[PDB]
Amino acid sequence: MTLAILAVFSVALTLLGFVLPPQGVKRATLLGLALALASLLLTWGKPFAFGPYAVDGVSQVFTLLALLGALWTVGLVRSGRFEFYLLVLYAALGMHLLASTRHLLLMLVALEALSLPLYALATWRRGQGLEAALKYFLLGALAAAFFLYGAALFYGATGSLVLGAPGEGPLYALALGLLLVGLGFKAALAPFHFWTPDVYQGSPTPVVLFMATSVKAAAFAALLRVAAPPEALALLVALSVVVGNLAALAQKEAKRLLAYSSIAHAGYMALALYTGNAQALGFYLLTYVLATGLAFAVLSQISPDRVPLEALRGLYRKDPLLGLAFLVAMLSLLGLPPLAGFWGKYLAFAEAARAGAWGVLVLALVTSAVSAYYYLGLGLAVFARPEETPFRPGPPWARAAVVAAGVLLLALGLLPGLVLPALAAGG
Amino acid sequence: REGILFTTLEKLVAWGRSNSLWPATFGLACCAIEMMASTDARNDLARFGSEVFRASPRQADVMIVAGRLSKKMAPVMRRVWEQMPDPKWVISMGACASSGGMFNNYAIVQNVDSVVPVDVYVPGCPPRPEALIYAVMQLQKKVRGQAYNERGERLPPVAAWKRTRG
Amino acid sequence: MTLNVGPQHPSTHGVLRLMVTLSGEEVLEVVPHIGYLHTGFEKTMEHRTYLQNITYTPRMDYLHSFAHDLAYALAVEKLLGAVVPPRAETIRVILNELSRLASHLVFLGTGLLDLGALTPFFYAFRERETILDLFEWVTGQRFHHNYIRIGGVKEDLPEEFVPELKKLLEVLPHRIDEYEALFAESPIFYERARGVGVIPPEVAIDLGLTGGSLRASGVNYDVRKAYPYSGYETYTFDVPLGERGDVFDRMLVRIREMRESVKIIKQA
Amino acid sequence: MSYLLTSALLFALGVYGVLTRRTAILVFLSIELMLNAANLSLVGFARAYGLDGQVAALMVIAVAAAEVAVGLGLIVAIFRHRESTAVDDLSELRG
Amino acid sequence: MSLLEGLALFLLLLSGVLVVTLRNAIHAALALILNFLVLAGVYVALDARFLGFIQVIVYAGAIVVLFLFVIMLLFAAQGEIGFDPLVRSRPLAALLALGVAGILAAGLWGLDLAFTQDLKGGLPQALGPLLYGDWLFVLLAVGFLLMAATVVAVALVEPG
Amino acid sequence: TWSYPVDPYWMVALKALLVVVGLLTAFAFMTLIERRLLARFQVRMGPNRVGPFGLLQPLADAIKSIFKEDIVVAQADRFLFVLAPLISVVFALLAFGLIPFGPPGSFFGYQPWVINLDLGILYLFAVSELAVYGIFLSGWASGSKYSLLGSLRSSASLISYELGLGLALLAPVLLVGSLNLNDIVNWQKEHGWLFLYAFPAFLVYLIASMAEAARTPFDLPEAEQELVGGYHTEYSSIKWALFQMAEYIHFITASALIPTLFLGGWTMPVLEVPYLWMFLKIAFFLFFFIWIRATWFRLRYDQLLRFGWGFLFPLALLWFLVTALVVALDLPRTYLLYLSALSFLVLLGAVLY
Amino acid sequence: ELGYYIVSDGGSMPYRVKVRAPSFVNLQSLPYACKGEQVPDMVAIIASLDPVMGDVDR
Amino acid sequence: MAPIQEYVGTLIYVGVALFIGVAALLVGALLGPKKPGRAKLMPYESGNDPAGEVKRFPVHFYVVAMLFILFDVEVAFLWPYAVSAGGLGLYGFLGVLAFTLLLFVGFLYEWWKGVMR
Ligand code: SF4
Repeated sequence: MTLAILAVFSVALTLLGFVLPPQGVKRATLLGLALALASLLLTWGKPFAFGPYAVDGVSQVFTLLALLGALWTVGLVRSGRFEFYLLVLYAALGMHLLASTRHLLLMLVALEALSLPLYALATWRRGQGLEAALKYFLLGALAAAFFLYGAALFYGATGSLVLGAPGEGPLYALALGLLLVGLGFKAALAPFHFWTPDVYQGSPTPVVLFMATSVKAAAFAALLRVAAPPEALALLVALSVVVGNLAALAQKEAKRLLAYSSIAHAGYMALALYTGNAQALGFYLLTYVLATGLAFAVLSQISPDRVPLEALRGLYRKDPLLGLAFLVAMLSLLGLPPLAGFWGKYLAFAEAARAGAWGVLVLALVTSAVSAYYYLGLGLAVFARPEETPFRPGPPWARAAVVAAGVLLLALGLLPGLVLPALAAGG
Repeated sequence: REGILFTTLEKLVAWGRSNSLWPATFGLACCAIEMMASTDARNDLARFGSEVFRASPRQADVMIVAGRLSKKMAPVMRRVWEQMPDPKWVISMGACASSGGMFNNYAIVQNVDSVVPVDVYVPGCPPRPEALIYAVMQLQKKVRGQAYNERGERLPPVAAWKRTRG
Repeated sequence: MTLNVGPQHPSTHGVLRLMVTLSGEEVLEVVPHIGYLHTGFEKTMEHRTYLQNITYTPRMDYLHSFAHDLAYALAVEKLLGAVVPPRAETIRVILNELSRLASHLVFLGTGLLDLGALTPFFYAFRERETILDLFEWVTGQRFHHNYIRIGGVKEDLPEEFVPELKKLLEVLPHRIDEYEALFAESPIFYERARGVGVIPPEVAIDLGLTGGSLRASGVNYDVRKAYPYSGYETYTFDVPLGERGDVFDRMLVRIREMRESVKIIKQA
Repeated sequence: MSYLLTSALLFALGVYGVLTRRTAILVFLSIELMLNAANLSLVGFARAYGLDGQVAALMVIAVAAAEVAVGLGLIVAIFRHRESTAVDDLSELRG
Repeated sequence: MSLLEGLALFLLLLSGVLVVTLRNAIHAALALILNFLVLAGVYVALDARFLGFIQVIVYAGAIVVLFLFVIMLLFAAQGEIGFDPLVRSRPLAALLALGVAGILAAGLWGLDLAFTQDLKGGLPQALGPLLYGDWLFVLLAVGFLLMAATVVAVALVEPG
Repeated sequence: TWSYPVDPYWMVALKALLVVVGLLTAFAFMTLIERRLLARFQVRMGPNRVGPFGLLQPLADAIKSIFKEDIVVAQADRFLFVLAPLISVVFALLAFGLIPFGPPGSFFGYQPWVINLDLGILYLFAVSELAVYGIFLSGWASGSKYSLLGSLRSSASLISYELGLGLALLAPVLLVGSLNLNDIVNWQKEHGWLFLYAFPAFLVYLIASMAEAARTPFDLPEAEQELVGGYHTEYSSIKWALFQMAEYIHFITASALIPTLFLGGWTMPVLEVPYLWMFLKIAFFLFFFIWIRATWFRLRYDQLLRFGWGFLFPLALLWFLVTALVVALDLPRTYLLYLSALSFLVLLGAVLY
Repeated sequence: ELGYYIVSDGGSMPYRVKVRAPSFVNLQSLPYACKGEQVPDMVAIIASLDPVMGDVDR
Repeated sequence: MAPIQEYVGTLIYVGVALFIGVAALLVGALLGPKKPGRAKLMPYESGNDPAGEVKRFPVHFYVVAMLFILFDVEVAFLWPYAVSAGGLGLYGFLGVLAFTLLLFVGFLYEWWKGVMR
């Protein structure tokens, strides 16, 4: 019904865009997304299924996030190839579609649907991003097959093709794994994440924005609907979080660092699943998204192409406001209070503690200190060094946006008791 | 291994071969224009096993060397000849080819038979189409072995063992 | 790539070796490579008599044989200042125009054959035979002729020549039309021909094109009008013309020519 | 039952396939086989559970096809300015 | 049954072996079609007849040709050095192959079921209405997926 | 079949065997008629010697084909060379036993087909992919990129048209509610011959089957007197004959299907004469194509690609959709009748100016 | 355009026979004529101009 | 269900054809004399047909190929629908129409864009 809008706009634009000038298409596309986004908000607390399409609060929330991220990315585009809008739209719908289901076959299709156009967006013909593309594609296609066999084994273990199935011993135990890998890769859980660093290094900032938001969201969305072994879960997480931060020491490449971080973050999100508290998981992802979204915008404003550490420094000179924003971000990303990141962590942990999982949590905590290295490594770098190299100033659109974002960050830090109320299932 | 060496086979196969003649014309002269004439429009050739009238040796083994030629054409023709299958016949059509009519010159090649062996000459430039018919009737009964020379002397049923075949 | 289309193919039968620089789906340029036949007639004929040279003249034009012959004849005739009887001159035009028709028959015959539908060739050929039969009559030769002789042709016309000549002039108009009938409609004919064969009139002269290429681009340039030679001065007939260099145009010109030629016969 | 064992083998073989293949395109081929391995399994189970695994299959096929096409499209776009012939002939993202 | 049945599955597997052996592209590709013949046959044999045909039509009929056309487009291959001919990795790959089946095998020595939901076997007849309703979503999704795919593909190739 | 005969493994075999060689002899004498009918058509005498009527000339021809070198040339691989014609002929042969020849249980009381299935349309459609496989393969096999490129054109184009044939076959399945031939035939047995019902689908089908390999778009590059098909001219003897053979077998196969479809093959309420009525329909379309084939031109595939793709296929499915509307609400089939007839009438009226 | 440029020295044979061969000159205009054309079209474009090879070859 | 008889029959048919096929080739093969390819470097067109300065080919052809697959899938779905067509009512009809309409959109994009030259 919001979905209704999406499909329509997408399809309509498809042909329409041929006649329209690309600028008119940027205008159009912006409107559509926003319109869908609005209606979503405005339909909060209306629980409506049609079939496998089955809207709840969770669905609503996670697709909220997805559209948000995409709105941001769409902002930035200043190259005349109309396709880099067109495809994004599509993809967004695909993830909407992904979220509101529990019927496996649609879910499968849906995973593929969002990933395909993503590949294309991986190319503005930057040579690295094609190398990247290829690897990624092939790896994706592998994960597909797993995910497909898993589904087949779900039909195997029970005639069900929809979750909320009755479950069994061994085979189902297998089966859940064969899905979890697929989902894992898309959420870039270790050791299925690897490509994401390489690809990010190769890929342009904006692209990454969308990916780093939406895909993770989406993956988790579906993951929640699945019910998983806590020991398995624990393994994955550990490795993810460990390897991530350790490798993040190695860096020179901001983006690639951030990839590693969001694997740690992915692990952290994955805690929630013992309970399956989607208030918590909702909360988390919102927070994560914001910071990361913010970060890449700025990074783009530097250059849309490979960035060294040095490029970051002296940012307060370049613009103060942005420097502060970005700082706040890093701290939130540290999870530091009195930013929302603290709550996100806390919440996850609380559900973890309900599960009583100790070791896991301990490990988690260790590495959560680790992360601060590079966060200050950037966030503070802003304030030091009188040098800087050419950068650009951007539109007021994005600038303002960013500053809004940073205020919203620390705002929810201070007022978490706002969202929690309507993260029950929204409201 | 070609359909011979029992009474039956050789007559059989030879009838087959003889009656299926597929002409590949090697125009480069006036001959061609008379050759299209020679095809249709008064007389036929389809009643002599010919729908093949066109440029593939991949369709034919009856070589009609039709027209006056130059130095530049000799290796070409040679090679074209080579890119035919193993049994193959050489008609030397018309005077222009056969011994070089009224030209004695460096440019030209006289006595086309130089370039490739021949089994049939058919003089006249122009000849009549019909002469060519008479010629292939010859060539028919020639490969049938029911022929001689003007001295009563027998000869092989092919053009292709007068110089090397391939 | 540079594609090498060799001699004698497929049924186009130029000695043609053609270096087609392609885009792998287009032609860019052709460097034609030719000259794989040659004799050096021009040489040889200095080693034969003038009479003898008349042997050589139709032996380099499969088509209108008699024109070469005539042109050579004229040159000689001029040189020593010899004149030609009026009747002779009558005959000469008749053969010439008959030979033009022949040429056209062969042109279009091949045109069809070359590509497009194959068949109508055979009909055009039927007519060609008729023409040939006429030649056979008078010169005893299917083609190649020596009937034309210095001072005028070497003997009188057959009486038999008169019936048959009328006869074929009767049939032909209708026939001509029916060949034409195949072309102008057939919207596929359009789609194969119209766009292609381009070249400016200006460049036609610069690179040298001659009538029915030049006049195929509708540029009036009959050498029979411009440098009018025998009899044609006193014969009416007009120039058939196109108005652009394309295949499409060429083809229609020729048909019109034939009709003009026929009226000239009629006049004759 | 046999067939369903067979299906798992065919998948396994396919994995070995994917891993051996040096050139990329053949990888992609190996994958396709795996996809059908699944679907075979699925068919067996459809006899059990009543042919929803048919409808499933149909869908699977279509997606697979889709995913083929576009990937090959990508392969094209990679090597219409390259003479390379395997995935790891592009390597610079590695650190 | 198990003689011929056995064979057919053997053959199927056999086809698999070939495609993972060969480094003669055509032969490879072609084998995979022969695969799909068997596989289809077995579908039909297992009363999935409609499915039998669709396998034939699409998966075999369409796809591999498309594959070949690319390998033609860009020329075949045969050259066995990566930068790393990873020859050491051949047995290690084969190890993983054993495991991944092995684990499934364990699960299935204890698996038990019948196959007895029999109605009319794979025939689009009874499947249509269901498809048109329950799977309808899926259908529409599909239709969109493909269309998007088209757009993608186009955009990938040409400048523009 | 759920109401239809069965016959022994042996009887099945016999019928098959017969039908194969029957189609050999078919092809032979078909050539004869084609040659002679061509001659006559272009006012000419033809094969008449070695006959009478050139009867034995095909024998000669065949014999010619054999007793020859038949070799693979360097820069090709042996296996591929051998396979590449083979494939095409098998799959050309295959698909004809599906189609009947008369009323049920009436081939001397035995069934008038060799296979009959239950899934008519599918089988046909399926076989349609496999010939083109043979084609392009040959191209590649040959190892001239010249041959290859032709084959790519060919196949591409063919395959384009192949799809339109798909969009055609849905339409009658609507009407009968089934896809097996017999029933389809029988549908016409009550109501009447199917082109009445759907003239533009008859039409569009017709012209799509043209687009089959048949020497009748009559450029492809085809082989015989143009730039050549790459499935030839890199071939020799018998193998070459096979290709040529195949093209013709297609031609007739298509010529058979069109009767199958739009008429009954032997339905004719006026009289039942099984075999006769089959041939008569065959004959009609056969000549019909050949008349086109003669009097119409070689068509640049450039043009063709533009032509089919953009105009022809979209209009075909469009017609289907309309019919589907009607059929979905299950309305008077009269309601199509008027329209079908009219569209033809329109598009017929469109010819003259 | 046809014509013969004939130098005679007054012998019994000419001292020069030049032949003006039109078609030959017309062929010069072929790379031009066939600029940027389409590949199946190129065959016809040759044919349409009428080659008699005698002009060319001489 | 369906009778197993004709499917069986399919296998039979295939067995016949293939045999006769194989028979023909061995006749052809075994007959005729054999000589070396001593004077074989090319087989069509003296002056040497071009290859090996080609290795690229228009993607045009790719486009077509890719297209075709997508549409073959289209058809696939419309078969169940065709069969059961009546009785699925308007609700049927609307679903299908939509689906179709999507693929008609496909065509229109690549056509108006026309990068298949
Ligand atoms: S013999 Fe006469 S007709 Fe033949 S090529 Fe020579 S000149 Fe021409």
